[PDB]
Amino acid sequence: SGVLQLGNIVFKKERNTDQASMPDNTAAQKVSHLLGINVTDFTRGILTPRIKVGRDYVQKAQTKEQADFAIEALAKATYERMFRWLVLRINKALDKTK
Amino acid sequence: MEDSVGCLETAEEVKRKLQKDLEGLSQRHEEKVAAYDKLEKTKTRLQQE
Amino acid sequence: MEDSVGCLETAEEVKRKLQKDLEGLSQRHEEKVAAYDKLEKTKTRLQQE
Amino acid sequence: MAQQAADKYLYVDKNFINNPLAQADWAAKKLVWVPSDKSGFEPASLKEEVGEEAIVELVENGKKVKVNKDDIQKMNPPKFSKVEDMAELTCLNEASVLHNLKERYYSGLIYTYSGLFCVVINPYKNLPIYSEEIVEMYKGKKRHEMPPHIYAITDTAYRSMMQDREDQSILCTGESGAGKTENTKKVIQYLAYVAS
Amino acid sequence: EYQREGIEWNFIDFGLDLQPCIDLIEKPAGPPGILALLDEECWFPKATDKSFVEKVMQEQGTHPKFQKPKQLKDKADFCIIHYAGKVDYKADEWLMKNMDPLNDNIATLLHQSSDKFVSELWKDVDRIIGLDQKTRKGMFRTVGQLYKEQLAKLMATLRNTNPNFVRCIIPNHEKKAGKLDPHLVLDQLRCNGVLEGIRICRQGFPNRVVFQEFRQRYEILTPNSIPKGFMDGKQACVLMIKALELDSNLYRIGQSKVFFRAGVLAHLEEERDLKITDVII
Ligand SMILES: Nc1ncnc2c1ncn2[C@@H]1O[C@H](COP(=O)(O)OP(=O)(O)O)[C@@H](O)[C@H]1O
Repeated sequence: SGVLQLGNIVFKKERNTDQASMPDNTAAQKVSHLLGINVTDFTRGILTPRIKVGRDYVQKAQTKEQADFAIEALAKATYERMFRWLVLRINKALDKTK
Repeated sequence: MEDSVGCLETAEEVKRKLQKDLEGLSQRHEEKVAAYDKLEKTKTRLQQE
Repeated sequence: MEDSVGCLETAEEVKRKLQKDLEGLSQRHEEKVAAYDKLEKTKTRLQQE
Repeated sequence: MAQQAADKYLYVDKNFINNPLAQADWAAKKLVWVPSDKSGFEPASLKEEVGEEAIVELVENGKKVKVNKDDIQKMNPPKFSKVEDMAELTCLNEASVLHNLKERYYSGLIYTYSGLFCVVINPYKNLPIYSEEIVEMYKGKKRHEMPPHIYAITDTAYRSMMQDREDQSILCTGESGAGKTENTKKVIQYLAYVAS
Repeated sequence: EYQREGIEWNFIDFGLDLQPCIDLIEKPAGPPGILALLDEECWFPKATDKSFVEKVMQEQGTHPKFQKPKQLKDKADFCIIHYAGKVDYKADEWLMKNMDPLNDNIATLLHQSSDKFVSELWKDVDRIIGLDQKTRKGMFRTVGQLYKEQLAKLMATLRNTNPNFVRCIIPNHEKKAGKLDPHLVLDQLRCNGVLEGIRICRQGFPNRVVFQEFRQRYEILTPNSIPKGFMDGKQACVLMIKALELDSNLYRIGQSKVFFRAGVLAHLEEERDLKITDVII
């Protein structure tokens, strides 16, 4: 359900600069409640990923297309991890006799 | 210059003859490929048969 | 004269390359003819057998 | 009654093949295969040759069409009609293999052997060739003892593994939508029902 | 095996060899292949989609299994003449799929999520990549290199066993039952090698048993044939084959195994069981 909700965040383009903005964070709140995480931290990481440029940390900027691509990659990685966990659980259940 | 140009005509004429012979000689092995492949195809099918 | 001689060298080089290509192409036909005769010879006893 | 009805899509009545007179008539008629634009390969009778070609007539329509000698292929006698093993065909060629595959598919036989690997054709319909009775029938049966079936290949692989003590691998190759998933499903089902 | 065992056999060239395309795809050394070029361009200094396509066209341009997409690049960038047919590929978003970048902040947040399932899913985060403007304990492997390692381990395992190939054919692309497409079936039997796979079994010797294994498994057929005592394994099988009255064109004696045509062991197995039938009962 969380993977399904991911992507509904309609990012808007700022009129001043080229920065992503989430005017309606309902989908973000739903995804955070489903996956079990915070909403403010998730929004700050999606719109301002904290990464070091070589020395200290800096809040890098993200555009609408970049934010959409990041959301898609996150959903893909989540689905891949879920499939891997399911396969591992199936293998463990099948390899539990001798 | 006529001697050098004259020799160029022989070389050019020979080159043109080689081109005409090349296209003619090329068809010899090219057309032979059809008969060669035909014989091979008939021989391959004959070998299998 | 030197420029005309250069054209003859370039033309002679073209005819020389064509002669070399003809020799290679002729060898293909000679090799193909020899190989073609092998298939034709191998098909004679093949059909007889 | 389920097994009796499923046997129709497995065994082939060989009583309708034993006929030396029919084979002699077919040999005298001299029939061969030829390329087609709507049926892969169609039958045709061989006539007098003309150089590197020979005129032939289509058994369906009967039109005298010219066909190259290289495109013609020999036809198998009536004895090799819906054979159980493709390796037993006399005139092995593309046309004969295609005709045998078509005859086996239209008759309700998607499985067909071929030397050491079996061939399968997607029927696109649930066939009655999958049941507990059929699985029990194929239990402990050689490859040449039952009609072509994935259960037969699975049993042969299991017997080879148990005898030679060497591992096996039921590999399935084919284009998307050929039936590899169903073949693997049936192999796993047979292994779980037999090797339990 | 025939050449190693030393037997009368001629080399038959079937022509089926997809080594060129497999090399063009995976071959890392020598001329960089498709996967090798994508891995080399996996970095992000100046490479893009158009640059990657140009590099591929300049490198693997003369390869026989490489052509342009129709007349113009309307819906594809290049083609690869595979064993089945020509496929039109589109080099769009390929670098991202090969790198598979992920947000480090969101990854860490999911790893430390309150939910137990989400924490177990993202428990392994040391293999995530997400940098911008070479080894790293071998964790900087792309999706292409990771798939090659997984496939290499798979192909190496199947070679150690006895593969039982089961070829699957499709009648048509319309999902219609009972409608067989001869044009589509003919194209599959050619690339699949069904015809070539049957001739090798008929003309060759798919059956072969070791000298020692052939004795104990077939001595009941001809008990009074070998001298009751010690005898060489190779010479012992010669006396058994002679007693069985087998044609010379139905077996080939090598240096360690005894080959047989397709259908010889099937007859001996039935005769062997029939001989011991009175004992088993
Ligand atoms: N041997 C078979 N018998 C009956 N139906 C089949 C068989 N093989 C495939 N099908 C049908 O074809 C459909 C698609 O099969 P698919 O899963 O694409 O096969 P694969 O995984 O080998 O491509 C399925 O819905 C299935 O019902």
